Amino acid sequence: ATTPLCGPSRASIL
Amino acid sequence: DFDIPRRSPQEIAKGMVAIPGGTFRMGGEDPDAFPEDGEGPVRTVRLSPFLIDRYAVSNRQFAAFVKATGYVTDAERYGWSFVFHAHVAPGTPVMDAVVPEAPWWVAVPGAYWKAPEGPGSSITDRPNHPVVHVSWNDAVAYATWAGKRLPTEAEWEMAARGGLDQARYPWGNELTPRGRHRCNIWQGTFPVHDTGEDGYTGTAPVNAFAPNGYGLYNVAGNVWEWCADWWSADWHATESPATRIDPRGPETGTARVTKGGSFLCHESYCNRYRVAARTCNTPDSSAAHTGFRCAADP
Ligand SMILES: *C(O)c1ccccc1N
Ligand SMILES: [Ca+2]
Ligand SMILES: [Ca+2]
Ligand SMILES: [Cu+]
Repeated sequence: ATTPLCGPSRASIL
Repeated sequence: DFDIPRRSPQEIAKGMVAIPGGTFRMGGEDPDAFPEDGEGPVRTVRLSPFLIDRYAVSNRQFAAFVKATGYVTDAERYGWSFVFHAHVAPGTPVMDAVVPEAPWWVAVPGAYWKAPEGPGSSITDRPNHPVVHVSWNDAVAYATWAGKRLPTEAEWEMAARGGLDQARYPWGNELTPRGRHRCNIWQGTFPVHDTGEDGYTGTAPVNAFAPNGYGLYNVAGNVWEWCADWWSADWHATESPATRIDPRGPETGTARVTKGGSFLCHESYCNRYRVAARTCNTPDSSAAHTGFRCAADP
């Protein structure tokens, strides 16, 4: 629905 | 924290192939490409000659670096790293953290390069697998200790393209030519079930499958590979020497480029195992599907 995510980042969870 | 050891050219070059200086057509024109990935435009790029590893750096090779230096990886300093949901063994404690839009990624405390699925796993049966849970920082450290460096995105793509002009994959345009699998990606229904039809539902050894025309293995699939470049979607759309002759990517950014796709990639979701594909991750992040190979100057 947006852009697929293959690189999970430490910042993404904050 | 460690002094850089003295190494001979032939020692650095062991396990590397000499890419000769030349031009190649970089980028992609696939109509289905996510515009935010900046896979285009296709451009001709000239590169100075360089060395690149046949293989992604392996567990055995990373353990030597750790043993020679005592390096502590970002995943150990942090206490956790990203494990795919299907590989967390039951009972393993997990953080409730949710990666937005990617609930299949689990923050597992004590997951790191020597224990890739968390407390109680080991790499004793994966010595020739790519090392994972290595951040961009961890990779630079190994590379520098080894007398090497991360490839630029253009070096990575030139080498992964294996002397083919604008093929879809490192070996050609067919995903499974003659019906044979050529890389370790996902088959089945992502992220619910991986049928393992290519032989692996996790990392494969770094020498798995046939190499590309330049002798590189597993540039497509297996593990994402850190590159030197700062990430941008559009710096390389400018036409200038800085963007077309030995391009280093933008001077600044917040995430670093990753190339190649991994064992989780699949056409129905990301479709990012094509050789023009690209994404990024912040430089102290780490996950079970991300490693690196090194480049060097001759
Ligand atoms: C949303 O646009 C989306 C979600 C999953 C897979 C592909 C795409 N395009
Ligand atoms: Ca696979
Ligand atoms: Ca790869
Ligand atoms: Cu992917």
